[PDB]
Amino acid sequence: ACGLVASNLNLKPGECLRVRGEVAADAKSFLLNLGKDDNNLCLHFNPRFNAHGDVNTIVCNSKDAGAWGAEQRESAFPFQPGSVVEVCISFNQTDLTIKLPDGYEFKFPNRLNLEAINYLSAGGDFKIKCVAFE
Amino acid sequence: ACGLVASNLNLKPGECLRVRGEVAADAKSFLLNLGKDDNNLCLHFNPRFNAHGDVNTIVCNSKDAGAWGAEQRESAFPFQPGSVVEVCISFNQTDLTIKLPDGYEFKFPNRLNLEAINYLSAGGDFKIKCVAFE
Ligand SMILES: CC(=O)N[C@@H]1[C@@H](O)[C@H](O[C@@H]2O[C@H](CO[C@H]3O[C@H](CO)[C@@H](O)[C@H](O)[C@@H]3O[C@@H]3O[C@H](CO)[C@@H](O[C@@H]4O[C@H](CO)[C@H](O)[C@H](O)[C@H]4O)[C@H](O)[C@H]3NC(C)=O)[C@@H](O)[C@H](O[C@H]3O[C@H](CO)[C@@H](O)[C@H](O)[C@@H]3O[C@@H]3O[C@H](CO)[C@@H](O[C@@H]4O[C@H](CO)[C@H](O)[C@H](O)[C@H]4O)[C@H](O)[C@H]3NC(C)=O)[C@@H]2O)[C@@H](CO)O[C@H]1O
Repeated sequence: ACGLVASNLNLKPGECLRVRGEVAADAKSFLLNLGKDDNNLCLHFNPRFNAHGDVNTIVCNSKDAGAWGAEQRESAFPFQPGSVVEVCISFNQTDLTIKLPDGYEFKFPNRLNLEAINYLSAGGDFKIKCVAFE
Repeated sequence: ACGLVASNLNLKPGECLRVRGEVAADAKSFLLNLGKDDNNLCLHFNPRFNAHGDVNTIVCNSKDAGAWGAEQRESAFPFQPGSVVEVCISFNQTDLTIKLPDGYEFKFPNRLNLEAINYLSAGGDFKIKCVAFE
């Protein structure tokens, strides 16, 4: 990943992840990956401003052994190019719970059945300024 | 013990790296390694509480191709076992500056003449709570 890569995390259920970054003034999409490794992701958080045929929509997906899963699209989109953004991801057993800047909160099933998150990578037109564990 | 291993950081001169975390209640010692990789560190910040022939003394050192270098010690030790501490690290072509929790601030020569810091690694009796770029 050509963005931050944090490994050996050992994040456990009941633990929260807070990621604050800065959206590029000319963003077309950015992402946050989480899981065991780049090929086994419990969550691929991809807000596409305008990329891969999407406009102002969030695409969530999983990846099991390199194979992408069935996408889950969200319409809530409180993101603007050129601004500082903060998302928060809660790890639970059966699913994850994502909280956007506007207060919206949604879920993504823990399809892989992970009981600990070890990998995290940032990508796209977005630069991380703070990663906090809690 | 080994915690978060952050790769792909792109810390440039003048940019501040701020780490906040918790020291174990019975901490022998804890460390922070920054550099290009595990065998090429420009700063091995290692506050020793009671270990390696050291008591309440901060030990810093570089590490080129695995070979350690001349150690350097600091008598200032604002670390209380079992507490959330924080340090800041910025650099220039001649040396790094480490700011401790009580305002104390010292330097360590940039022996490797690094142009950017792409690696970070926590270790010891230290649980990282937050990593910020400023
Ligand atoms: C009387 C008295 O106590 N006087 C003290 C001195 O003892 C004291 O010196 C320190 O002593 C330490 C203990 O040495 C013994 O233990 C180690 C293992 O822990 C053994 O390896 C070593 O051989 C010693 O063994 C002991 O030998 C004696 C003699 O044989 C035995 O006693 C005899 O026993 C028989 C019965 O069998 C009989 O009774 C005899 O009468 C009796 O004499 C004893 O039993 C035996 N014990 C054991 C368990 O075997 C030393 O460890 C310490 O050494 C460090 O400091 C000196 C300088 O002060 C250095 O020269 C030395 O190389 C070493 O440096 C440290 O190296 C490490 C690793 O390289 C560094 O750590 C690394 O740092 C990196 C960052 O830079 C990374 O962080 C990395 O992770 C990390 O690992 C470390 O920073 C270095 N530190 C320094 C300062 O350089 C020292 O000699 C002194 C000082 O306290 O005070 C006197 O008053």
